[PDB]
Amino acid sequence: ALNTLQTALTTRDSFDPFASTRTFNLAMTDIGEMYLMPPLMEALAQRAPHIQISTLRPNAGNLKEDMESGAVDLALGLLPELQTGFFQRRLFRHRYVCMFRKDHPSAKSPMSLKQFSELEHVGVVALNTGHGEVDGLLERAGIKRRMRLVVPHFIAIGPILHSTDLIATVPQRFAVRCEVPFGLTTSPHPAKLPDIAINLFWHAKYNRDPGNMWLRQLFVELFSEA
Amino acid sequence: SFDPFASTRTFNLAMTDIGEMYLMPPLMEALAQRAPHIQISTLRPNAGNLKEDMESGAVDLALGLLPELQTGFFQRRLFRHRYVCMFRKDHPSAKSPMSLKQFSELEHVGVVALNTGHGEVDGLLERAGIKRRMRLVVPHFIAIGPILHSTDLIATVPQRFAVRCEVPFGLTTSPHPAKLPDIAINLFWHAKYNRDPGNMWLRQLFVELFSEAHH
Amino acid sequence: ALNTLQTALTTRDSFDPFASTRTFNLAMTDIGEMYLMPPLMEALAQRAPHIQISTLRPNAGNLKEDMESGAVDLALGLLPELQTGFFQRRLFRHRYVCMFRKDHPSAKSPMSLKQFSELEHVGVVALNTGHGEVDGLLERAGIKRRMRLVVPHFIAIGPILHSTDLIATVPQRFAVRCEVPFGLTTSPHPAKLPDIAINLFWHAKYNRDPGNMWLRQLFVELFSEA
Amino acid sequence: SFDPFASTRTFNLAMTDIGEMYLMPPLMEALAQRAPHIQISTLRPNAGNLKEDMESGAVDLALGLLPELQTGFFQRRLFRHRYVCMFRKDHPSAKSPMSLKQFSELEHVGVVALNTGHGEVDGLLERAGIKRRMRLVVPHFIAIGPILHSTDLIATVPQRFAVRCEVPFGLTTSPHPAKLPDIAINLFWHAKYNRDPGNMWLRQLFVELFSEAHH
Repeated sequence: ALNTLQTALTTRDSFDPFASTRTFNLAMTDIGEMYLMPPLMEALAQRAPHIQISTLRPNAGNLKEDMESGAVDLALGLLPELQTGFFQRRLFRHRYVCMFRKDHPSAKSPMSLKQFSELEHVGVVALNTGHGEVDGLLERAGIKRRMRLVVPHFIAIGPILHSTDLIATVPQRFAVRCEVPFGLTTSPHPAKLPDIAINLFWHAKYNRDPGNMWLRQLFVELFSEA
Repeated sequence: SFDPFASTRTFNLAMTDIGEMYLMPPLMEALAQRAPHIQISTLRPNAGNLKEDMESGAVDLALGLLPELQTGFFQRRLFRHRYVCMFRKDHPSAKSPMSLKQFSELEHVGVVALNTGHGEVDGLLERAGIKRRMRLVVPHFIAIGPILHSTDLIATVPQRFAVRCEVPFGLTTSPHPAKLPDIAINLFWHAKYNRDPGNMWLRQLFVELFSEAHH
Repeated sequence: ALNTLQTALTTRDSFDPFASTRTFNLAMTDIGEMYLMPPLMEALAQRAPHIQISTLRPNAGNLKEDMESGAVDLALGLLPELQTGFFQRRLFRHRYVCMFRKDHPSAKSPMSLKQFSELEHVGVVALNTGHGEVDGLLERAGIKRRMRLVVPHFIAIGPILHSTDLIATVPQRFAVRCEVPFGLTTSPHPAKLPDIAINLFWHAKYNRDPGNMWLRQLFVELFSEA
Repeated sequence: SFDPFASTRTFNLAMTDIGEMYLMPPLMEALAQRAPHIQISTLRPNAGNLKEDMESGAVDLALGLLPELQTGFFQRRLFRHRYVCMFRKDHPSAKSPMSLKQFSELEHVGVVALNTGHGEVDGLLERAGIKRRMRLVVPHFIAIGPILHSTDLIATVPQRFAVRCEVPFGLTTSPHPAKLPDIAINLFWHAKYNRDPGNMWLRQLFVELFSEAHH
């Protein structure tokens, strides 16, 4: 509460997008990186040709403390531990679909729940993320899955589905980065899977930092559906 | 004894993100026919204590460079990673084979890949006086294909990564102008499981699918 | 594996429902108790007038070990820790609804998601149960709730909703025990809440115990929708 | 100072299942008008360490018998629990006032209510030689109303429980034929919060709503 006066009183660093050589450090998941980085870098080529971006996984060593010190500029995801002293803003929702190769011998769109339970699955653990709750949702709902393969993260899902008859449960923003490159298609998901709301987070200290405010607004501009 | 066509065993496999995307598609494709009822689970070597989980049988096999797996462990060479330079096929200026000059002039995406053979690349380029405009640094490889497709960035990447991304993301590669060492990729198992028939069978499958011995 | 021969070889205790004075010990949640005990006791009055029933909460001190020793006869719920050595059978599903008093000034059926977010809520923590996951589901989906009151368990929900304009998110099997007694009504739930599949569990040791088999079949008979 | 009509404070309240169903409906009804923006959270006293959580301010008030809350704690009597016998209104044979004879002949649902004032009832009846056919034993009170409505069982229950269930579940009560002691229900707070204006205001509300001092 007390430092909110010294936060306001301190003179704010100038930010000129055309000239800045600032490094911004951004926390996101492997899904965030996959989805957000290509359009973000594409926008930046034209808007801020000289800044540097560095990313990091949230689940790696005091995000809250690093955002408090200015070491990490922004974070995207659920991040329930970011409370007092943090602003947040909803950007968009993950909507879950079923993904499988284009010429799968039997998979249909719209897939039935019965077929979903007959087919073989790849699972992604995605520990401590919103995606990591999906397995429990399905189990608690008594929806059987033949879990042929389980991997910890998302990198190999495109290539795996391309080469096999496995099906996957993925956010639509993941599917979008995979469908054309890997010859994949999707179906609306037969199970009752709720959306995951993805937020942008910043520390109160950087609420009126011009560079921070500039990058945040670019994220809203590019990705907001809220 | 072990029966692949009837086995219901779960095999747990330690590999990096590159190993997962390179190894798992052909492995799973082979297993569809050869062991239709087994289950596969994988994990990163930098998760739990790998040595202890292999000694105990929690992790069946490890794949990668893995220099700490010494006493108690067997290993077998599968192949080498060779570094290439990758960029989108209609890049405005990037050429193949690329010069060290163009390499140091263009803009890069870097992958940190902490505690991995790839994690050494930054340091090696630096110690060689090879300068790089690091436009984007990411900790792992997942987003590299899509990022290169949408930008004029270039990446330093194993050839085995590139082969999974070239056609999907419309990219091409060049031999790498720097003198980056090749990285040996080995198959590792604990001595306690040297003669487990399940473990032996899986190892043989990895050798059959991936060993470049001849070749 | 080895004791499965001594399990089969041992002579099984006779069970005559009309004469048995056996105590059966049953593990269930406060929702299970509320829902299952009234019809179960009603059936037993007519079927087995002399047995005793005792219940207990699963989340209290080595259910798995107590079922292994025969101290607890059956368990109902999710109970993910009951694996090797346990049979299970799906009985029915919890389906989630919104519950509020009959003459609530503004609550409608079917309630909108927007209204759901405008109204004030009572929440039940229900730690380590399927119901305890509902709060996280709603939060991760970015569905705002004004949490006016939070209680740990279900007992007071009927009386609370009767006396206030609070709304609650509850299984329909809970609502059914509350609607008429407390003057309450329900709406289909505006959020995308998946069902919770409730199973009956027994240890392999008692798979062919006639008294155990008799009680299990009564649970299937009375409650199965599977 | 403390402003009830503008406060945004969360108050955390320890009470048993009976206290929650008896206390919370009129409390929340009073708060609708008197403090529309505060939040209430409750918990069972047999969760965490209550003493430590009250000393630290994590738990604002406790309600019940709570004999361990001694040094460091203030308390104030709110009312007494009197035991009654409860059964469905058209029970085939149960009478009010019930005899000890009929009581020991009928079938019972018991509530264990571990580590609670009610937890003493079984032992007291036993030591008095009052026999009971314990047809059903449950650990807590939630299902008692519905169970009594659907069966010919009878229950020994605080009158404050009965008042919440009589009309909803179509039950009636009888004075209890046994000599069960009344149970004092107190309001407890830690000495550190004796003069917290928020805490004082809530305490006064509890006294206003529930104290039977006169009465």
